[PDB]
Amino acid sequence: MSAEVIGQVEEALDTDEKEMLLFLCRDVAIDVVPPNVRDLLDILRERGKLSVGDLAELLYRVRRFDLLKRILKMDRKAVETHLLRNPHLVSDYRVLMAEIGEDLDKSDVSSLIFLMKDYMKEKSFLDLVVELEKLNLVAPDQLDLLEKCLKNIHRIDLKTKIQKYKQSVQ
Amino acid sequence: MSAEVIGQVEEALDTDEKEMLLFLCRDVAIDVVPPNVRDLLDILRERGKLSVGDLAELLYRVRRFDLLKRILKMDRKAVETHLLRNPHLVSDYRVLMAEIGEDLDKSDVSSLIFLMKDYMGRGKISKEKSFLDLVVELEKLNLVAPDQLDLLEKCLKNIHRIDLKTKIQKYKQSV
Amino acid sequence: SAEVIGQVEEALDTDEKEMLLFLCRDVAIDVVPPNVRDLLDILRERGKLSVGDLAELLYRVRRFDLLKRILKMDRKAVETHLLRNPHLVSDYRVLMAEIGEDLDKSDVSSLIFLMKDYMGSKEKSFLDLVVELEKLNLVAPDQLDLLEKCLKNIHRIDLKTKIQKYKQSVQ
Amino acid sequence: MSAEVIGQVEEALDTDEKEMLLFLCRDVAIDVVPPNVRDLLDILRERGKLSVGDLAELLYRVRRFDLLKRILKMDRKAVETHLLRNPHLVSDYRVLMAEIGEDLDKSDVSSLIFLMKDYMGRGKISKEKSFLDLVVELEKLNLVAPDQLDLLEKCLKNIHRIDLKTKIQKYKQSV
Amino acid sequence: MDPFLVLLGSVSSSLSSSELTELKFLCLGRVGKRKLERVQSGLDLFSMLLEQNDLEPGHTELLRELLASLRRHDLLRRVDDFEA
Amino acid sequence: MDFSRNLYDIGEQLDSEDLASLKFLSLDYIPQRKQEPIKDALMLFQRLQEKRMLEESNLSFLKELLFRINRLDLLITYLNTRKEEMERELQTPGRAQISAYRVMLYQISEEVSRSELRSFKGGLQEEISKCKLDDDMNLLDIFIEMEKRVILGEGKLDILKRVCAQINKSLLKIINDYEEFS
Amino acid sequence: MDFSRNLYDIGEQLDSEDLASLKFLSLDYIPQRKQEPIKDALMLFQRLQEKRMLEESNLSFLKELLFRINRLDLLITYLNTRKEEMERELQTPGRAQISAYRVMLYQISEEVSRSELRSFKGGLQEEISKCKLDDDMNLLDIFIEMEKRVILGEGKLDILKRVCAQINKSLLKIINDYEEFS
Amino acid sequence: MDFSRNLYDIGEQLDSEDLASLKFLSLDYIPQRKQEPIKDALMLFQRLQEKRMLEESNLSFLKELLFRINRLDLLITYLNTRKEEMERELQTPGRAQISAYRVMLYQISEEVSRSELRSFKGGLQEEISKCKLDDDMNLLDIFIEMEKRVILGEGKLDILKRVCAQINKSLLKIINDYEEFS
Amino acid sequence: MDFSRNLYDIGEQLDSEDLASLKFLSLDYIPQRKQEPIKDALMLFQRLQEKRMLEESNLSFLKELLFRINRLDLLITYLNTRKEEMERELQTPGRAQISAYRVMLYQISEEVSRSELRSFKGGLQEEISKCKLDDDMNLLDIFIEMEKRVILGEGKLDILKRVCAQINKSLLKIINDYEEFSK
Amino acid sequence: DFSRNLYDIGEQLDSEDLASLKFLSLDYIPQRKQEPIKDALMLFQRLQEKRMLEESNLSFLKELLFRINRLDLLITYLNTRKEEMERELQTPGRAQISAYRVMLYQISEEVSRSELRSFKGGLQEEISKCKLDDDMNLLDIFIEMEKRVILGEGKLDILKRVCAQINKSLLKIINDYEEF
Ligand SMILES: [Se]
Repeated sequence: MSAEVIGQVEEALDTDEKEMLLFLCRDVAIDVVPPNVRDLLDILRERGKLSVGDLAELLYRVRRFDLLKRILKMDRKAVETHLLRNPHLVSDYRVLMAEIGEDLDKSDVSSLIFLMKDYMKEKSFLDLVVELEKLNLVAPDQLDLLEKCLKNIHRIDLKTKIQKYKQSVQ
Repeated sequence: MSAEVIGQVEEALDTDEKEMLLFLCRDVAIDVVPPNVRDLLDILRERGKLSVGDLAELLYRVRRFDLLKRILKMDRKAVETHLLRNPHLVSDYRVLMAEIGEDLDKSDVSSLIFLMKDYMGRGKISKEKSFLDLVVELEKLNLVAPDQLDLLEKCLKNIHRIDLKTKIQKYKQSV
Repeated sequence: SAEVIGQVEEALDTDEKEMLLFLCRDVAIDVVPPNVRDLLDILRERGKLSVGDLAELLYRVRRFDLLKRILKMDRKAVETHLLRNPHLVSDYRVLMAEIGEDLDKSDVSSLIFLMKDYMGSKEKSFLDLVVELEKLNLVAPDQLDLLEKCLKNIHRIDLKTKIQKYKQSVQ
Repeated sequence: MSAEVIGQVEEALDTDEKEMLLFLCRDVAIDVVPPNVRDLLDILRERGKLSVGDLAELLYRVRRFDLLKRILKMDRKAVETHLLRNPHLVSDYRVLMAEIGEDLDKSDVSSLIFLMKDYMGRGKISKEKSFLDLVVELEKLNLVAPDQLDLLEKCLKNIHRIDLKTKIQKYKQSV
Repeated sequence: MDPFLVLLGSVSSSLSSSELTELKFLCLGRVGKRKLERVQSGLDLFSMLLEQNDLEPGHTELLRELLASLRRHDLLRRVDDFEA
Repeated sequence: MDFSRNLYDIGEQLDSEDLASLKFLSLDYIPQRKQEPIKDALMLFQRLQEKRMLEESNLSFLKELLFRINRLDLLITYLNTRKEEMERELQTPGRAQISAYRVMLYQISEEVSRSELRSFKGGLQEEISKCKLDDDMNLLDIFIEMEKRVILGEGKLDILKRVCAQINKSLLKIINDYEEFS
Repeated sequence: MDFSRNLYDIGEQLDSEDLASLKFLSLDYIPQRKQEPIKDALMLFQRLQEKRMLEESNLSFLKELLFRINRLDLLITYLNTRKEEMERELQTPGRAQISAYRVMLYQISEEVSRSELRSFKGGLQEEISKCKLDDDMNLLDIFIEMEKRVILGEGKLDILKRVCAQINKSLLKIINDYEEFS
Repeated sequence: MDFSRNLYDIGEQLDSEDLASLKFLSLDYIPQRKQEPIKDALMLFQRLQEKRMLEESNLSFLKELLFRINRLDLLITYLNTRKEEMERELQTPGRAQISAYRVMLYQISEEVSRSELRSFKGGLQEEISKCKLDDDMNLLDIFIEMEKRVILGEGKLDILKRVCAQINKSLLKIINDYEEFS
Repeated sequence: MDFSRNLYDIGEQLDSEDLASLKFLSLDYIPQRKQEPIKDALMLFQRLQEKRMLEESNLSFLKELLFRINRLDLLITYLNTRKEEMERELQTPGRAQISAYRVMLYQISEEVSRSELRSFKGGLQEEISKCKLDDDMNLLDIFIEMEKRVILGEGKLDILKRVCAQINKSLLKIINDYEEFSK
Repeated sequence: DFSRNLYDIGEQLDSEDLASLKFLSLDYIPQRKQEPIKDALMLFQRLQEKRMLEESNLSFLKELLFRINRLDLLITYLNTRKEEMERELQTPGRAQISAYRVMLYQISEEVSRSELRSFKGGLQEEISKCKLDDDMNLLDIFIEMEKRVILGEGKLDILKRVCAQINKSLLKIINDYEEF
């Protein structure tokens, strides 16, 4: 692990992938609020939470296996075995949030925002999740409102994903 | 209450929440004009106006309930009960101003600035200014006040924002 | 008193402080006050900081909240005082400040690019440019033709008419 | 040359050009760290190392040909012939550093600083560092030198500035 | 891999908008709906599959499958020409 | 005196895209560090005056810049120069200050649409990092990024020809005309 | 009757197409650099206010602009001016602030459909680069580009007539009617 | 009452044609600049919510809009209001928020086919430019343009009668029925 | 089993008329705003997939749709379901996902010719505006407009019978059979 | 100039020839892909996308033009006589159109208008009236029957039943196809 690796990863990511990476690491950097992804990775490395396996997990969550093979020289088997044997840096709740966000187009996100204006710009679903977290409306143990709102926009598949996560927590 | 709490609050807030928090404490920090939020909190603590309940109210006004639960270990009901039992650090006027500002996009704020430029005297500054900055400018010109909201009411009516006019009217009725 | 001067110095903003220094450039003779606190101290020591003088200074920077909180005066009272008593700050400085407030950074940059020929720095305020021109004898209460033409060339005819209105106000 | 010339040069330069001029004369420094450029030029004149040709070379390195013709009454051809026929006041290493610095935007400079912090450290807390400031920091840490450019080569390669790597290679080949 | 990139570019340029929507529907499951909404060309989807390592010059199974589903063997011949 | 006003009027009649074109065509004389803060024409003019390539007695480089960006209206109205006069002056081999390589690159950028630019960016995936392939990058910035990696140059036109063959056929004709001019 | 409120109401009743028409009709008074950031009507008004062409005592240019874009409803509702009045005001010589050459051009843009615009752009292939002929450009932008390349003008209408004859004959009638007013 | 969810379902049961009808029916309250970006029903609701014309306690304007576009199914399913009620509610004077002049116009748009719309456009050639008479324009846009050119209005129905009489008699009957309410 | 490719082939064997029929039969689950941009079968499937009514383990709604549009070839070729099965599956109560009211309407559209459609439009002159009675309107769109005007429904079949009696008698037979089934 | 030759061949074909070619190409172009084909050229392009039409493979185009009895185009634009095509199609392998399809088309060649009325009247119990409208030719009836799985390569019972009630040559064609 070095600065060259962080630079390569930062230069290989796009704006949306950077925004997603910032959201996934919200649970590990709760004190400081890193502005850019480079600062986030630097903070994680300084705090000893950015080993080769941690960066491998981060690249695996954004589904950038080309970077896993080119930069970190790792395949899916290595990252999956590391995640099986070592504790995860990003919780399953954040991965579920990101997955739900990836299965939503801008129209669905707009309709979802319109439903939740009673309880609470082209803002992404992850920004809405951050706003709900700041308002204590969504949490790994508090998904009922998001489930109902996804049901009301006729997105029963995402409701089923949330229910599968809830059953996986048991 | 300690320095760690102030540091956590200052580092956990974003730019918009910081700018809002500075505006909400304008009525209690008159003797100093705090540049950053940390200086504001230090001044409030030194002058004895930053107890645990005061910081809880400040976090509740910026709608940062996650910080209310993580830092101060409080829910919304507890902070509301504290506001019921104790006099408020932030007046309802500042909260109303912030509420009106949150329901205004850049286009609405620009159109509102264009309607008021006759009473301002402000020149050609092109820096996109927030509604709270406009309220600060109006206060500097003695054009808006908790007992002087007619100009803001009329200008919000003229930009077709009748809901904010109703917020102003309900605030006036609560007095 | 000193508490009032301290309150005024702490209550002013950077732009308001710079404007106050520029407006008091003509009354602080032989001295160049760096900060507003030093300027107010000099004015008080020299006997040029009465209640009316501070009221006029606060009125010129359009800081009526300090006029109401500190000096307990409305805009009408200060305007009547300015009507009845001689001014501490001449109308030329007020016109310069008004023109500067009606100029964006791009307009000031283009104006500096036009005037750089008559004065052989970046991010300069309009008041700094006016001070530079005054030190070079390029602008004066009786010498506004060059500034007028330069404002005409940046397609700012409203400021040219402000200058013409000042010229008509002189007689 | 004379004092009026030094005064005109000091008054005509901007902050970035002043910083660059201070960097180019770092090798000639007579056991002193001059803060101001006027002081540096005065020291060079007193030490007999600021003739008309030396100041012409200094103005040529900062690409201020208008000052070269207005103050010293020279064109590019005259100063280029003077540099061809006479030994230089500023070594080719400083000129290479200045050229590399001019071919780097803020993003490339930030990425270069981010790469150097492993070999160097955070250094000055200021986030507005020029390439020349970084070169000075590396020189103080014995990380870059006219005979030690491999680290700079690698760091420029990692920020995809192969043209600057070729500049460094051409300098290495010319010695 | 520039020959592979020119393969992908030629295949993307030889597709219509309807075929692009068909490919978008076919790739749903490997690529999210949000990412598919931003796809404006076959090359975009091919590059998104390149990043996820579901597609590479060594393993062209996904490309051949997607292109055979669209009953377009004219571009399958281009793929086979690249394979040799 | 009037010279500065004329420069200001010329700059006021220039847009941001024309400004980017002017910055690209003057890359061989103004480096990137000094070119980054150039957000108005007057600043470019100031830099040129600092390099004596623009004076009241030297309008050659300004006329060449305004002619190559096809802003003949400003050339005829503010600089008193016609199109034919400029053609004749630029047919002489010595008088051309902007390299034919720059002009050729700029004309390629003039003959590339938005979808063609997207295909260009998709064709340069293995050679340029993704951060520099954002949708806000025009073709000239991509040319600059290629020049940084010594992939584009007066002697290295291979990848340029490859991507142009991947997008359109007239671009190869422009490249071959420049190459045959040598 | 607040002047600022009246201007705001007038601007609220104008869409992006009317805004582009007003920006084109004010090209002779607002340069390209100052026209680029104009994304709403109020901004435009401010520019006019900086040249004293719009104040509570000078509504002539605003009324002329609203009349040339055929927005008589705003003229009668917010400016208290009927259709006939303006006509007489614009029939007196000298008092017309928008040039007859400009108005003519805009009127041509009023008589061109989408397919006719595509035919125009396809007819200007050899004279204008592809980047300035993209599908996201209306006829006024084509007029601006033609003026930049000194192929269109008050004295240079040859290519205009040539391309208009390839599409419609009434456009040639408008061109000749403008020409006779000289 | 999930007021936002109810509004969302009502909007989900509305297509683009009903949206254009609602936007036309709300012209007297939402200006053109604010109507231009309205591309879905929800947005429209927000505008109404900004004027207090749509709230959990004030559904009168929403019910009137849904009744005038003949979407009684949404009125009965999501707003719990049958056809008769609305009628009585709209027969009481003052309570009608949409002007009778507007409604009439929309009803004319209900009784014009495609060939009749083409004949309408051909009959309005001397008063409206070709850009607004293209085949992709609907009758409501023609009404809007006529209102802009002060040829159609609450007091000026002459040209409307002229063009309607040339095609069908029921349109003139609707016009006369609207006129009798005076 | 490439479920997506199989759905793609099924969509490739469907034209625009079958697509309009499927969109009408899916009106009870997909609103008008979501149905408007549906110009191909695939997109339609996507909407169903968003409501958990179409997946690799749930083919009931797809089979019902293909059976109601009389596309038994697709049922036998791509879904491995014969004609008899889909009958028994739909004869068991509860198991029918498409309402009997909807299917009936579609079946009426199966027994109306072009001149009969013109007569239908002429019979609905006083109840529907001319814009919705143009010649480019099929019978299903007329049914949709009637439902919008609360003239057609599960409890309001009066105008339907009135207009059908003026054209043909078998349509009244279908209507009466539907009424006799919903006792 | 292969592209110009294809364009000229397509320009010499009317809408009826286009419908015949689209029916004869049903085994290679699905219904959704056939719907927007409103000219002959657009059909050829589809074949080019399936590698059944190129400058080196004209077999399928020649077979289509021969089965539609357009020998003039074969002689003028493809330089191929009737005997060449006879020999080419008599070999049991190179024939690309299935014998089941051709047979059907040939039945459509031997049915008059009154016979079409009799066919439509004979398919009342299996086909709805909407698909039996007066604008329906025999090929569309074949397509509808295939959709309703009553006609096929293994299900010819209803076809023989309806054909025997009208003419004997139709049953003769069916039996000739079956014996092959
Ligand atoms: Se004072």
